[PDB]
Amino acid sequence: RKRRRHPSG
Amino acid sequence: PLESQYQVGPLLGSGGFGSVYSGIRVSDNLPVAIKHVEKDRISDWGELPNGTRVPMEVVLLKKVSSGFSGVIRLLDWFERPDSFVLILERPEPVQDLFDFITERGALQEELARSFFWQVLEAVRHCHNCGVLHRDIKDENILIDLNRGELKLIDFGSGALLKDTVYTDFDGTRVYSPPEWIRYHRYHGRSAAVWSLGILLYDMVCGDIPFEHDEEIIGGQVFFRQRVSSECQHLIRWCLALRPSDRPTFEEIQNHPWMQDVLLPQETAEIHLH
Repeated sequence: RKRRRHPSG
Repeated sequence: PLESQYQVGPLLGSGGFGSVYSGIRVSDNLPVAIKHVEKDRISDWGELPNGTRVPMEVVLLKKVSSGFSGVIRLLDWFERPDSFVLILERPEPVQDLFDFITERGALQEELARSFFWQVLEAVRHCHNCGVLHRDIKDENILIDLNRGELKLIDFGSGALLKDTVYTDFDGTRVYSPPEWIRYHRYHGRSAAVWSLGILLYDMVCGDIPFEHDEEIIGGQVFFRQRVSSECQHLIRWCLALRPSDRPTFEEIQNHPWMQDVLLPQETAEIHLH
């Protein structure tokens, strides 16, 4: 299962 | 002069927060991080206790950077024609909590408890100083791997703490609370507590619970790892749909899952060394 960062915006 | 006081090393990263370089203070070889923000990209401006007009990030960092704490401290700052430059602490060796969880998977509850406790103390420190971070997430937490100490970073979405409603938000949506998703309104402390529930789930399950707006507002928490009933209860309490149903910081730290936390040094020796 894909784990990803999430940009702050 | 900025360029004479510091030696600039590799780019550590860049994004919504600007561009951050590794650095060393020539005066004493102290490791620093050198963060550049373009003036054109700065949304919220503040005034330093002297009338100087600076990015809000500088105002907030100065409010929290007095004394020791679990916050990465601002050491100095410079204004350039088109940008501001911030000189920040750089612990070494360091890994941010996002990468740590990616590499090690779901954390043992004893380790998650130590990390979560330290994050609570850092956020309490910010709120004591009048500062709302508004972007608590594993990416914005550094781990000092030798000392076992966590440090909060990136106050670029923050605000002065207040007791009235907030109607603007530029933090991370998947950590934002359902009242922000539904009504574009939130209060500072209860929204912070929601993001802490997201963070705790992240630590004990290995990834955040919600990716989509419908999941955030649906308020169903499925546990994909074995998690103790006491820890599940704390998470589900932080993630209550109604903000007034969420615990205060005091109730979190008095929760039975939170008792008998490891010291930072023990945390490093048992889990990080």
